[PDB]
Amino acid sequence: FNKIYIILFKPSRNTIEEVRCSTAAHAF
Amino acid sequence: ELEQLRQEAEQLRNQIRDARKACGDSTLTQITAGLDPVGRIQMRTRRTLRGHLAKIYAMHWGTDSRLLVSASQDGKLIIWDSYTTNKVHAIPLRSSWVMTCAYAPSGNFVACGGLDNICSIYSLKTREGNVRVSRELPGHTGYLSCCRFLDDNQIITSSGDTTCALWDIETGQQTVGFAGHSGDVMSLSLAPDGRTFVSGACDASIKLWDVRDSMCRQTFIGHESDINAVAFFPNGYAFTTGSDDATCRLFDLRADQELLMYSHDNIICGITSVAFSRSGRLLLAGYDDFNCNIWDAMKGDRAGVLAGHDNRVSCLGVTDDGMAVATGSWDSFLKIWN
Amino acid sequence: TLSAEDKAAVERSKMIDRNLREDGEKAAKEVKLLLLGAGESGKNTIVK
Amino acid sequence: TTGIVETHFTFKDLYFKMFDVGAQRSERKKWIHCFEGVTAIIFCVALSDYDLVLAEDEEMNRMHASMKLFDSICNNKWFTETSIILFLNKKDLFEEKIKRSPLTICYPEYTGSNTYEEAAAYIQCQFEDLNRRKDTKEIYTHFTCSTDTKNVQFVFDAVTDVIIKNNLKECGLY
Amino acid sequence: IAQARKLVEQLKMEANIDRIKVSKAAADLMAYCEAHAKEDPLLTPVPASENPFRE
Repeated sequence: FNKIYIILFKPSRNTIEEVRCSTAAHAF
Repeated sequence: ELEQLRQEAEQLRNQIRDARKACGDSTLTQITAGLDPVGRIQMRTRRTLRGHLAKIYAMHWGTDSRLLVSASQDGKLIIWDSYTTNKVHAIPLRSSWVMTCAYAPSGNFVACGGLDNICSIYSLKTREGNVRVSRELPGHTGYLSCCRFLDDNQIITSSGDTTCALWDIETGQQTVGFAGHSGDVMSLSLAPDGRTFVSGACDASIKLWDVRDSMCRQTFIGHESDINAVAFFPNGYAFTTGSDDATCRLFDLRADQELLMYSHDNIICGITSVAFSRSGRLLLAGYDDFNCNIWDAMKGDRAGVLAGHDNRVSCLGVTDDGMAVATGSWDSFLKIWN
Repeated sequence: TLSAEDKAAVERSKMIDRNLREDGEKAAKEVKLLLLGAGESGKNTIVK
Repeated sequence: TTGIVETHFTFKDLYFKMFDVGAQRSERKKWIHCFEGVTAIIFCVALSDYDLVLAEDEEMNRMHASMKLFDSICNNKWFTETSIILFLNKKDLFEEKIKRSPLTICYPEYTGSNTYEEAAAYIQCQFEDLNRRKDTKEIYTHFTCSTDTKNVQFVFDAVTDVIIKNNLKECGLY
Repeated sequence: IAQARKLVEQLKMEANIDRIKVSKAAADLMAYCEAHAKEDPLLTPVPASENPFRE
């Protein structure tokens, strides 16, 4: 449900760049 | 009188072009129209050679037509007994950026070069067991593109510094230096008699050199892009060239002009290597679309395809007895079609 | 069935292939980085 | 002798190998496909080169030439999935020379003050916006100097990120 | 300017190359191909008994 909340409402978070930025923030 | 020299050179070029035009009284296709077609040619992958763990950039058969050598970007030089697929030697290399290799016509030496601008000679027969370096040949200031042996003590190399060179292996100094291209020389093809050789360059031209004089004898144009590979006709008075414009061309030395072009509308990728058959009837050319197409050299109609490589067909070679073809690709596999 | 020289060639090929496997496994474990720039680009300093 | 230069070093149990090809004075469209399988491309750009001009053309800023080279090697047909680690060097000479001369000398439309931070971010942005392929590759930018070993640390962290993201793409999870 | 002189001399040497008409060269190539056709296995598939790369 949470993920659905992201996909339909607030669809500006559906970006490759944010995902890669977070995965960089993991160990960088 | 620099402008006078320019006018004189223009006059020389004009009269050479007039002579070339006057030579043309027919075409190769017109004369060979009466000759019977080869028909479909089908070859199967008899032997497949494995062991390279990177792109294979070069190969070269032996005079015995059984042993060959392969060079790859993993930094190895592997010698194969194609008859039984057994490996004979695997030579580790100082550098992994190898772009060419050659096999001595006696079978006693091999050579390799690449982005280190150095040709290296390896003696197959050794009292030390290992195939250790017998000679280094520094002096080029560009990547070494091709190399061939005249004898045990003489080797021709081409390079990206736009010059070819003959070397004295024992001395280690170049005896003859061929300059005159305007772009990176990418391939050369020694004649069977060993007295002349052609070399194609990125200047979209081929030049014919005699190895005694360091003076160019003929220059051939006609290609629109870089000359990737040249092969020299069995008779000794012609040669074919492949290039990036997706065409091959047959040039005749004694007419100083082209004789035939090999291309098709369904081909757009460039050619990586060309080779002839034993009689000279077949022109085998490898492309970037993973295919090696066979053309009737006397007519220009395609006569078969060798397919089975998953990546670029880098290198192509036909045995001295003319019995089998060997292809090497970026998929790290050599194949033998027969 | 096979000649003694033939067996010797077979085991030599097997040894060569085993060494190739070891060398490939060794070469797998390193990182290859391509360095580009100009002479006065801090390239030498960054190598330092 | 000339040729490619090979360098090795170990850092946190990783064996980094680097290949300098600045000695290759010839056509690059004939040997650049040899480095198709590299983890990353480390690109050095000297920030203090905006005021300087290449003597070959006498109207050519070395920064524009650096931009051209970076764009050419970034959008190459072979490096479609390879990451680039940018190193903006000589930050100190830039720090004094921006006090002396504005960045407008290099980019005519800068429209900014003479402080170090604005111009540094501006050059970084002008370099990174030349990455037309904003999906399958990433640019990691640093400012080097500091006379320290943080550069190898940055390279290590960026390479670790590149490896992890490569595994994620291979799994389809990215 | 010396390079221009060398180029002019080389072009002069290339100008004096004795040439032949296309007909004779084409005839020579075709004659070679016909004469050495029987010993070209890639055109004439030799039997399996004479094939050292037989499967």
